[PDB]
Amino acid sequence: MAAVQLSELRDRQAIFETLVAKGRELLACDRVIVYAFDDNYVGTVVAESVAEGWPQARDQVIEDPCFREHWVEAYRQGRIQATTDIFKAGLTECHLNQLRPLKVRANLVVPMVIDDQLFGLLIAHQASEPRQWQEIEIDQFSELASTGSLVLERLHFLEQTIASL
Ligand SMILES: *[C@@H](C)C1=C(C)C(=O)N[C@@H]1Cc1[nH]c(/C=C2N=C(/C=C3\NC(=O)C(CC)=C3C)C(C)=C\2CCC(=O)O)c(CCC(=O)O)c1C
Repeated sequence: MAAVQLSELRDRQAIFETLVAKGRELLACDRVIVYAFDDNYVGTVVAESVAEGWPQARDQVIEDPCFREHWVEAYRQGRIQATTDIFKAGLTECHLNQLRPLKVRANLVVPMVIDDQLFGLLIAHQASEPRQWQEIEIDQFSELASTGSLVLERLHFLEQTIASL
């Protein structure tokens, strides 16, 4: 017994909705969202997860590509970014304006690459208060993101190869 629905589980969103599901439990934060950079430098709305009391940010499509200047390369090397508060970052520039609405008081990012390529990044925002990430929590969370590459690598290839069939 495992519910036919479970066996028929093959939705691309399922595998994605899961990662974030664990992230919340793993990081033990208050809010978490998944975003990637498609061929438009736009934060792809992979999956959005917001704890009770907070609205769904999925209604907000990351307009800021951040592609400008150096940045993508930062993750291309597996750089770790931990900002207790994006408020003390890039002042006098576009940030709080687009970050205030989401009520994101904490910003944590971890690089996720596939076959030496940039796919996306997992972010965890605490809407209740800014928390200092734990050395172990960062590594564990980074592992969760790296895992997605394992699946994507298989599907991304198999899915594409299938069409070439
Ligand atoms: C303002 C939007 C802007 C313009 C215009 C521009 O040309 N550059 C600058 C973009 C920018 N933003 C940061 C800092 C951060 N970026 C992220 C990641 C995101 N971009 C998004 O659109 C979203 C969706 C919510 C995210 C999550 C984050 C988390 C930060 C802050 C944390 C940190 O890195 O400390 C920068 C970096 C500043 C620099 O120039 O070095 C730039 C250029």
